[PDB]
Formats: sequence, structure tokens, C-alpha cells
Amino acid sequence: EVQQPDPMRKNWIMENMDSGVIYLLESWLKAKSQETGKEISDIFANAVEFNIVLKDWGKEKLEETNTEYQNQQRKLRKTYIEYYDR
Repeated sequence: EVQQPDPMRKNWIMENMDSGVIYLLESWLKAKSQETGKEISDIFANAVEFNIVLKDWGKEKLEETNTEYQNQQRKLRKTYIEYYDR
């Protein structure tokens, strides 16, 4: 069963999330993207990884997780490339 590597980007879904905070967050994004010219999903990803993961996990465990992913993805891509020229 030949798993694809992840696409660069995809939709992220948070189920059953508080509406008040949804509104808070969409407001913040809209402001930040108005002040900045940058896409929402970019402001958000970046906020997620500095303000949330980096703050709580520290730079080391973050780099290790990222590395682990980069690794998995590289294997998947190699397995997928070999599977597919035939």
C-alpha cells in the first residue's frame, strides 16, 4: 500500500472549536493580514510555530519534530518515486 508524500499545503480542520475564540482569531488574522499584506495561512502557521510550539516545547524538541517529519517525508518520496517509474 503506497503512501503519497504530503502535499506542501492542505486544509486544516479543528473540530468543535469555541466560536468566541474563532471570532477572536479571525479578527486577529484579518488585522494582521491587513497590516502586513501576507496570506492568513502564512501568518497563522508562523504564529503557531513561534508563539505556540516554540514557547511550549523549546527550540530543540521543535527542531527534532520538524526533522523527524522531513525524514519521514524523504523516505515516502523515495518509495513513491521508485514505485512509480514502472
